[PDB]
Amino acid sequence: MPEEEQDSLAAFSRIEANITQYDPLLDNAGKSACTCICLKAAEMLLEASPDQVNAGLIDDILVEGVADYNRFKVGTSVENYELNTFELKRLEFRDVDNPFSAEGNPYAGTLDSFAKMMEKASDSKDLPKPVALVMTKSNMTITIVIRPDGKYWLFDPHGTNGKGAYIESCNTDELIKKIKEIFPKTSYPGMTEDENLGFNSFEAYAVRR
Amino acid sequence: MQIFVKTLTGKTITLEVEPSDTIENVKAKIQDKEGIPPDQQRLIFAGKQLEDGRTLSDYNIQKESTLHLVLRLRG
Repeated sequence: MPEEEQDSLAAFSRIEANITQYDPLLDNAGKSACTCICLKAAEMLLEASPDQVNAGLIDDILVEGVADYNRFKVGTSVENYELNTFELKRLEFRDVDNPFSAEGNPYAGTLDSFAKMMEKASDSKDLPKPVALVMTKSNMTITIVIRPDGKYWLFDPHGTNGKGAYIESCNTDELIKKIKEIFPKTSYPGMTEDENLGFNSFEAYAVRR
Repeated sequence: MQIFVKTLTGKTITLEVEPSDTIENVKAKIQDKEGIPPDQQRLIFAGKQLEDGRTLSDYNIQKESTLHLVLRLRG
């Protein structure tokens, strides 16, 4: 019955996990669990309909993603994760006419080139839809699902203020705005290029089911 | 001889090198100037990511060439 359904992306623009108990792990940039969970999110969201994306589904991303994180710790890759574990396949995606790119490397850019990247990614000439981008800086990973209509689901395992995890439905302008808030331009006097690159560039991997 | 390294975030560094220098030697010189661990440096020249065991010469990198540096981001 409709009155018994959880709120979902079929009727709202932002859906939040209920589970917070993993947040010390997800928020720890000294670990790669945030990336594992972004890969689980791509796995699960690529073939979801909006009405399926409720708090319970995000909870499942966290629970199942932490299990695969643990399984990896005991004993084709993205940041050392085997994509087969997530039933994902990697697609070649880079800024070809750009001197920082090389065949087989992820798409490298800065905030100033994020919109251009999305323009290429959202072009079914370049990547089929749905397709997901797993996007990293030195201290955070997100997943951007490119949906059939060409709009986006942004999955953020950090959550607002580090608490929980959320998915937002975005058009292009909204996505750019959100990425500027999650990947903000960062500076302080004396900052070396190790931190300039770590905070102010990104790499993005394209994955599909 | 001098070569240049341009980082993705917009800085141009000058290095003093010899053609016999290995890519790993070059990465150590970059670490000396900007603190970047060599294992996280992607050095790009003519669209190839350079391998640590080869030399500048093996890649026909000559004086006043510019290499392009991307940080392998860990997430």
